[PDB]
Amino acid sequence: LAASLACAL
Repeated sequence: LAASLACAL
């Protein structure tokens, strides 16, 4: 989940 947020942004 953490990585997904950073990736999306």
